[PDB]
Amino acid sequence: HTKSVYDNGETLDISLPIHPKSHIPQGKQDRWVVKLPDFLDINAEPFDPRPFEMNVKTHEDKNQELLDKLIAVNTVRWRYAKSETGGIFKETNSQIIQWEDGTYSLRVGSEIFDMFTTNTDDNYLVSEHNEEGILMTESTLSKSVKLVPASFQSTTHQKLAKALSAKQKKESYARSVVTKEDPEERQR
Amino acid sequence: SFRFCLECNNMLYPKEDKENQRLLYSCRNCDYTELAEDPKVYRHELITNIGETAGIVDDIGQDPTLPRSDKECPECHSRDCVFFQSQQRRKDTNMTLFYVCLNCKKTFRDE
Amino acid sequence: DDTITTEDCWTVISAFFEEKGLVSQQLDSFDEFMETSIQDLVWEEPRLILDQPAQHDNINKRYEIRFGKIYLSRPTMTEADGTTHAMFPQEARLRNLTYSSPVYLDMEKSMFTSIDGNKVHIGKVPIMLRSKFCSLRTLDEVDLYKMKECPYDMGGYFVIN
Amino acid sequence: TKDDFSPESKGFVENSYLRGLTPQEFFFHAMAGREGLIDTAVKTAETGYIQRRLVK
Amino acid sequence: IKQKLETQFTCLFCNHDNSVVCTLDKKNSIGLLECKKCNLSFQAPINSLSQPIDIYSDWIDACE
Amino acid sequence: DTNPRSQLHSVERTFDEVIDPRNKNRLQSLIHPRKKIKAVKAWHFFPDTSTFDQVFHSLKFVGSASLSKDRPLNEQLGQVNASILTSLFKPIEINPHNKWISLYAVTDKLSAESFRKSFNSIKDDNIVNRHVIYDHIKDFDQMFRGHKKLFEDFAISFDDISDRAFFVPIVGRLELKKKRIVPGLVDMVNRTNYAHIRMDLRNPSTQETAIRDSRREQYDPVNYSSI
Amino acid sequence: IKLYGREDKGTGRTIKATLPYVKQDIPIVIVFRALGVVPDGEILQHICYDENDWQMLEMLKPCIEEGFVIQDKEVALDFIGRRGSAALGIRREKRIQYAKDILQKELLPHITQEEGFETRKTFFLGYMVNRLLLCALERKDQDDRDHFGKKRLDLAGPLLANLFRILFRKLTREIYRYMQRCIETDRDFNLNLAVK
Amino acid sequence: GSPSEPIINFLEEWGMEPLEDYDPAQHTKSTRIFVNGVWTGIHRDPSMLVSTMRDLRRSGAISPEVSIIRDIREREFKIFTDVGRVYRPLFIVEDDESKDNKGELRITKEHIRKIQQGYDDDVYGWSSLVTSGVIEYVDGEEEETIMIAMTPEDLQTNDTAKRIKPEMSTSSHHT
Amino acid sequence: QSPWLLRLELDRARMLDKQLTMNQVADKISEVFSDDLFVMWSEDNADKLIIRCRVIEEDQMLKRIEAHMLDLIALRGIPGISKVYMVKHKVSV
Ligand SMILES: [Zn+2]
Ligand SMILES: [Zn+2]
Ligand SMILES: [Zn+2]
Repeated sequence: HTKSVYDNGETLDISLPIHPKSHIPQGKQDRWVVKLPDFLDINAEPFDPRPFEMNVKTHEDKNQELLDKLIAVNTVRWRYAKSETGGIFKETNSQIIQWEDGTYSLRVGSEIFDMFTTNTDDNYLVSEHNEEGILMTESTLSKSVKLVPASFQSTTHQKLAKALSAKQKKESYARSVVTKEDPEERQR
Repeated sequence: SFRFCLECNNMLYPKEDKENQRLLYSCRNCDYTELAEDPKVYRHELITNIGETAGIVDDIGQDPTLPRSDKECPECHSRDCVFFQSQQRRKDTNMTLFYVCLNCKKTFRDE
Repeated sequence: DDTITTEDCWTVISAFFEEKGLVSQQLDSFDEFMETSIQDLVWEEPRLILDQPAQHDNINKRYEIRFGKIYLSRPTMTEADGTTHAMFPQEARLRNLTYSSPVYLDMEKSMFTSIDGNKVHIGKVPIMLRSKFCSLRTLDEVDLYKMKECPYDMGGYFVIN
Repeated sequence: TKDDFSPESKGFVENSYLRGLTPQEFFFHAMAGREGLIDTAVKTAETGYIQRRLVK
Repeated sequence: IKQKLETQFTCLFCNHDNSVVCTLDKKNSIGLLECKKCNLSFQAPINSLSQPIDIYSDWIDACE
Repeated sequence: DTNPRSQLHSVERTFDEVIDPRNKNRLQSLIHPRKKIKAVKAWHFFPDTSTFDQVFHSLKFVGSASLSKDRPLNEQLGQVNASILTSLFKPIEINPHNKWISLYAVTDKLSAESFRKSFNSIKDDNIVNRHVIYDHIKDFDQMFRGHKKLFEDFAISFDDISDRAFFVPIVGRLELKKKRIVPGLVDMVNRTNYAHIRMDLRNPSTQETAIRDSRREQYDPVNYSSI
Repeated sequence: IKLYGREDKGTGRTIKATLPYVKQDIPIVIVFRALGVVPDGEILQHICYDENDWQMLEMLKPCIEEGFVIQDKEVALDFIGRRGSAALGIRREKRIQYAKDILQKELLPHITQEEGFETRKTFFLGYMVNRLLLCALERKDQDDRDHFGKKRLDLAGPLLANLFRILFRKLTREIYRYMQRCIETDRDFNLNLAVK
Repeated sequence: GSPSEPIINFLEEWGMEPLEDYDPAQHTKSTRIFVNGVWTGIHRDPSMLVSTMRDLRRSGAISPEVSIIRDIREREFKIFTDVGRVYRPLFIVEDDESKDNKGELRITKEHIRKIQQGYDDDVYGWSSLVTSGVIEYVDGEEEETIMIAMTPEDLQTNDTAKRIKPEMSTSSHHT
Repeated sequence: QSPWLLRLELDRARMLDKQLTMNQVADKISEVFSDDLFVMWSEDNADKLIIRCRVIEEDQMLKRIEAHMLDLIALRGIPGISKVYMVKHKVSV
């Protein structure tokens, strides 16, 4: 019988301000944590075509430029779509596809990436309140999800393979020079 | 098999009550004590056969270096199988074969 | 398709020996060394640091030097009269010279103080014959004959004295 | 293949010198010859030391 | 069984070196450090894995 | 395709080819490249507006700190439990060397259920004063690892009625291991934490709401920019 | 990682681990606790990967019994720090810092060098102890020393790299000594004279 | 010698899970993944991973002198990019069951004709053969997991002067 | 006496092969241990041949006693003679 250490009964009258949520989970407070691959990026900012066009960067290194092009075309984005009725709606370029076997897949454009789910116990999501120095829990992270390319013929996999193959091909650190006199002349 | 403490995860050593005459598993790092179910405190095997058939994996049929026979499977009666000798590598180990089917993947003998 | 005969296997082996040769491991290892290993060894410990808390008005002075790029050249020969010229392995064999090339390192000096630099010759590295840094790598068959080098010679060795 | 105890798998040469050895038999025969050379070149020093002690 | 060993430790009161002797008794789980010049005695408990360095470190911690 | 115009055209091409989840025929038209299996259901992938102001951390228990393994603790807190889903964490650090986390929960099932129901139904501007008392349970040792990139990890929540999927950023990962309190420090331990903590639910202040809206203005400026 | 004790001799079959810059061997449980995993059950979780194998658990039991005397991370690090071959008389906190240094670095350096990354080191220690137990319980033959896939060949590249590393360190020490001597005169050295 | 960073990137891309997310009780059937002797993670479908790594190496995406070893018995998957490993080349036999060319060499008379010409029909040398997937290098450690035919005549199933070949009758079939 | 029990299962086949009797083993244990240990033995006809023991914190003491018993209980034979073979010798007489 391990007796309870704390018996003072002192209590803090701390009140936390909470804001309404735009959405509420139904039936289960479950969320899936997904690791972000190198070929996928998240752009929470709304898509602005003119700054996007004006900020394209060109580098001499073909591998870095190809990697930037691949991650840019594969980046998850969203933008405001003007409805035909005059209203404004949120439009995204990313979708989730579930097959007949029950597996899930993340789709951006024509690219499809499979999801591998691993069950995790005692894993939860919390919200940090730094101004009060306490952590408030949000929900449970039951499954960990990894993103895997669907096939070899996918353009993302081929571009990644090309970039990684040609990245390690370039290796030249020492630079040649021409000696016109005896090197020891400076010393003497 | 030995159990662990449910509160501080240490080993549960057996203990005997003089007044109560009971076998109890007790953690020496706390006062936790749980009643033992069986009196088998210790067992030592001078000659053992464990690890002979315990070295089995579920993907052994994908190994191309293993020989393939046509022995009959006891469960699903397949006509293809993969055999190998004992995974234990002592000097006294027998030369008997263990067969693995390519459908049910169970280990069976020929005797 | 059609079956593969033993003559096809010998054609494949001939392709192998046409591409690689017989001393490819030596030359490839030396080329890897000269190309990257010297720079990595220099950058292993790239910062020498000397400090002096001078009190003689406390002035904490740190003196530090950084190592930069490695520069290599083709092997050269320096005569007693002071002139220099390009060296070739036959001359090194005949005159008991060493077939080696100078190595230059960029040293940058900074003078840190708190109150509270060009190519330096660091030595000569012997050059493996017929490697990427040898003079005979480029020479074709005719100039190889003019340089008194045998075209059947394969390289993969050094000329010391 | 794994777990092969047949004569050809463990170093039995069924051909003659006139007929010619197969590559596996060639390698096994080379292993045996290497054993012979090592055995001679290793036992020579022990034999010489024994002979010297006997003479002295 | 008491074990007496000559140690090369330094006394913090007399400052003489090589005048420290460690006496540990595993039966009673005790360890005694005596200074051959200062005649001071330090006592500290010892365990089954104890070594003279353990008692020396305990003495250092006690001194400060 | 290094032309910026080509990249922009590819972006609009990807944007235009989004399949409507309600369009069953177009969903069945889509075929897995390798599995050759037709699609069943679809969900839109959208970010979350109301949660970007807050800071989220993935909290995990390492080893014996598992709640399922601790059978008496699990029995006391209930064999998903609303007490676990409404627990409080209080990081207190006496010094850089010594650090731990304080865990609090609601022992009563009815109070925890009422608090969870009230918390999960916040869509209006009326919040009842639920003076819920939290009881200390156990303390654990903690370590923290930071993410170099902002959206290194993201948790996905679903919404079947709207056919959407909302994701939230993860700032860092917190790992907890069981800590055995030294008997010589229990006197200082008793003066650090508390036996009970009372939580009062109140409407957020106007200034704090404006600050949170200003923080959210980085993501969504159409519906939250100050005028 | 030595396995002391002969079959049916020497009482318990303790497992002691040799560590760099440490004068005497250390039982596996103490160093495991020093890395930062105290509970014995999780030590067995790291070492063994199948709970039904009672024989390896029985062989680990003497190590648990010997290491039961230590029960905290900090005392384990201190015990590491006493034997760390450093200067005699170092204080307890400095001993603990020295143990932390000699544990983070120079203990399996090929895995990692940064702080707070010792989980992989604990898993690798469990893997090594598992291999030692698997060989000790006659479940696998000892490793073939003469196997050619476990050998490496050093060509001109690596040999010249090792030689150049030694010579460059000598040249750097000479530059350091000349700089120290020259700062006495307090002159703006050309730096083309320090290099030999 | 080759850098190991692209290898780790490829492994993490194809579903490898790090050590911090690993529980030995839960993962009673996962495969340990080693890279240059460093245990870096685990995986639960090693077959797809080894197939993908081998296909990438045969296509030139990974350097041809990288070792890809799968120990099925010990549930390990080892990768070596170290310097100093001795290797030799071998022909590749099409081992895909779903393919029609199963049990046959990948190299054909078209490859031999291209090698003799010296160029492809819209320089063609040894490296072209290596990066086309008809030849690959194996070291001594990877040789323990492969099955090698001595001659191309061995791929398909009473003279007193001709040498005699082994029967190899212990197995009903050979792949 | 103590509640702790010590029973050991002996292989029937090798015990019969060596041509040994359970009573002989019991007398050997009794001689080497006097009355410090109470001993009982199952008869010949038993399905599994067993022989128990009882002593007259002592779990570790019983473990050490069991290890000592397994180590150095000599039933019969000359110490040092590990194995014996039968040989036929051709002798001219
Ligand atoms: Zn306990
Ligand atoms: Zn079957
Ligand atoms: Zn003194």
